[PDB]
Amino acid sequence: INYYTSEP
Amino acid sequence: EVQLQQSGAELVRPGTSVKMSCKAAGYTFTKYWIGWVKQRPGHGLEWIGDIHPGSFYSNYNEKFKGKATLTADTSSSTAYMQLSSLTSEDSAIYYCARDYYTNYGDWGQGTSVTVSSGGGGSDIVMTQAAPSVSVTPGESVSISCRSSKSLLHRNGNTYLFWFLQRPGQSPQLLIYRMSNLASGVPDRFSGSGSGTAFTLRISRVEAEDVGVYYCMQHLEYPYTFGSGTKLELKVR
Ligand SMILES: [Cl-]
Repeated sequence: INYYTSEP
Repeated sequence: EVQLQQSGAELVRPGTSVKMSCKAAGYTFTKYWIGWVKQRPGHGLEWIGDIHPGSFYSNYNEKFKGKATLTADTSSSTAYMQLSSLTSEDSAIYYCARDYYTNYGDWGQGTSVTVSSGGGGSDIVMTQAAPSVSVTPGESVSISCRSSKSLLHRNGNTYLFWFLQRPGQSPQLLIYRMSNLASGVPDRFSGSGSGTAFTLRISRVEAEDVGVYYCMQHLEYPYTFGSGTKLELKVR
């Protein structure tokens, strides 16, 4: 899971 | 079970601010993005922004920059949204939802806020041509959605989602990544897509399927919804 964006 | 407990209804004066809360239980709060959605009467669903409660990074729909402020408190496992300079356009039900690998599967119960009496050109537009459809119980239906840009990602997945909002309920996820059924969803439901054109089908409509069906893209910010298709039962 990216810390900066929820975009795939 | 995952619980998102939102704060109570607010009745407020124009020009003031209100701050609402979303307390998370049953999963690790710092691990997942939390998004916020606006349900205004006559205006379907609209995505405001999201926040990562570990890192505290937040991303906003340009439309709500300077209106909405998202914060999180890891000690109380609580996400907050503040709305400033309130106007009648801000009267709505506001939801928090947990983002599970792009699925908004878990929703708060909503917080009602009632206010007393050229940007966004790059947004992906989601079109539901039919505002309503009437079906005889036991008969089939198809519901269309299209996007203004392909929702295919370089990873090969297509970031199209279908939600059902039953009367008096929060939205619930039905179909994720174009074709996959959410847990517990009957095999009467299916999702297909062919380019930027998507179709939800229900093979035999039943009473519990009544409500408003929304498509949504989770490809790129700001996330966007179609305007909804209300499914009603047709009476002989
Ligand atoms: Cl833009």
